[PDB]
Amino acid sequence: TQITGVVLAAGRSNRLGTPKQLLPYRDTTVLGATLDVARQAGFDQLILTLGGAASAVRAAMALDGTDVVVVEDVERAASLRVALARVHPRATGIVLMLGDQPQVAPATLRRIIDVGPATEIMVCRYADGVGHPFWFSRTVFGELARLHGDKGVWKLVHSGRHPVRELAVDGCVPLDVDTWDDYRRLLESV
Repeated sequence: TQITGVVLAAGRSNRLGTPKQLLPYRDTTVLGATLDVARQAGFDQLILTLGGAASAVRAAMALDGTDVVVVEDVERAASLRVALARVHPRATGIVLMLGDQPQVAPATLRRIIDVGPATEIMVCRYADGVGHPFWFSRTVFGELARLHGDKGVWKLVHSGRHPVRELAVDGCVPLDVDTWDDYRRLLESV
């Protein structure tokens, strides 16, 4: 097998004032808990993208086993384009995860890994809409590499130009963690 996961962790933390990647969560950090889950899922390769907090994250975390990709501020796309350059040629696609969503269950990752490769694009259907993890087939890599500005991944998984398949998952769309109120809500869970 060659199963490749990408975890994007390049978001800026202007609203927080400290890297969201490094916020405490359980006994680890927000990003750490996401990487712990992903490592449980049985990926053969894991690619992590980092942004302006790369220095801070690199100096604070053990990133052994991860292919780490560092990008410079594009103002929000370039993280993914450069992550793809690291993908193993024998991978038939990527599972895409966000670094600030540590609440995704490993069993949801094993499901998308199992059935995802028979789709061009797969998203998860939660009770309250569409969310990560996504699957993208290698046939969409070129398109992913051409994303820019507002024409990003989110808009792509909503396009009728590709056959986007859905995986039904119990629960709610993972909490994105950009504000302090988002973090508080995350800590108030489980």
